Order: sequence, then structure tokens, then C-alpha cells
Amino acid sequence: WTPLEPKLITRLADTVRTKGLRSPITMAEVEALMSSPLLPHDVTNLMRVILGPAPYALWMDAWGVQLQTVIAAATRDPRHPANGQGRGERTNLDRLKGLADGMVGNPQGQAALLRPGELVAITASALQAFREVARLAEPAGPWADITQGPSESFVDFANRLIKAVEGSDLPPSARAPVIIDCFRQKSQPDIQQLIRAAPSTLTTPGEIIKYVLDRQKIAP
Repeated sequence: WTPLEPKLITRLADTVRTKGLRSPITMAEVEALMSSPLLPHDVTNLMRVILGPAPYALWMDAWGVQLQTVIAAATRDPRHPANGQGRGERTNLDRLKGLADGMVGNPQGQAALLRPGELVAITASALQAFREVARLAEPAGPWADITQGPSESFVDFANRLIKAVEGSDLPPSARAPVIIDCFRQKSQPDIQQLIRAAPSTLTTPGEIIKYVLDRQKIAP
């Protein structure tokens, strides 16, 4: 786990802003730092600094497509650098994500696992996702967009929310009440009433659900 210096990125991003986020210099400056390969996690951290958390999420969406494009591209052209080595290994979105066994929980080891080149793909793909956001401008939320539905399980959804919050720009405290707050934010009245009727002795993304589930039980 190698923490990158945001101060440096901040200075670079500062120039981008001064030059205009919608300006070309952005790609130049961004390409300057990104000139080299990096991790996907840091990519978000970097972009987050360059672009607020609002547009950050938008970058994720574009990043997803950009990443997918690389996967399909590699699939179409058995000569992609993001590929293990040949058309045998073949690149994967998950792999580029770093969820591959041996890569999860290990950034350095993950990069060392991923041949030299795929990183660049992420860097470029990230740059592409950036321009996508620069073009757009929608104040969307990470968890704000996440809403609990009747079609989707409460726990299943809660996981998606928790996972979102976990990978969101929140302080060391908002990562608990925000998730639960989300539930009592919209969700349903039945569930809402459960949370609202919940005890004031617990307020974490675990006991709240555990309690709700404990209450839900199985009448029928």
C-alpha cells in the first residue's frame, strides 16, 4: 500500500483548473502526471482531486464504459497490452479492477501481477472518462443515486450502498449514519418505520440491518 502525495497532484490539478477543466491543457497536464502507469484506485483518488466528488462519480460511469471498451477492444484485437500476454490470457474488467485473486488487498502485488501495459490502459481509459465528465456537468450523488427498492433486497441493496460509501469520499464517521440515513431517507415505510422504531443504542450499517432482519422474521 503506497499512498501517493495529493499535494503534488493538487498543484498539477490546480493548473488544470486555472487553465480550465474544459480546456485542452487539462489533457496535457493530466497526461503529464499520468504520463506514467498507475493503479486504478489511485486513478480515482487523482481524478477526485482534479474533479470534485460530484463529477467524480460521473467519471466512474465513463470509466466503466472506457474500461469495457478496452476489454472489448482487446477481445476484438488480440494484441492489446492490457492483455496478459497473448489472446490466451485476455484482459478482463475485473482484472483491470484489481479484484483478481492475489490482487485484492494488494496494490503493489497487484500491479506486479498485471503485466506492464494494462496500467497505462487504465490511465488512458481514465483520461477518456475525464473528458466525458468535462463535457457533462450533472450534480449526481454516489449514494444519492442509490435508492432502496422493493424489487431489490434490503440487505442486498444495503451492501451496494455500504460498498458505495466504503468507496466514497466520506469522513471517518459519515460511513455508517449515511448508509442508515439513506434507508430512512427514502426506502419504504415498512422498513423506514423499522429503522425509525430502531433502538438508539445502535446506528451502524450492520446492527440496523441485523435488527430489521431480526424484526422482519418470517410471519407467513
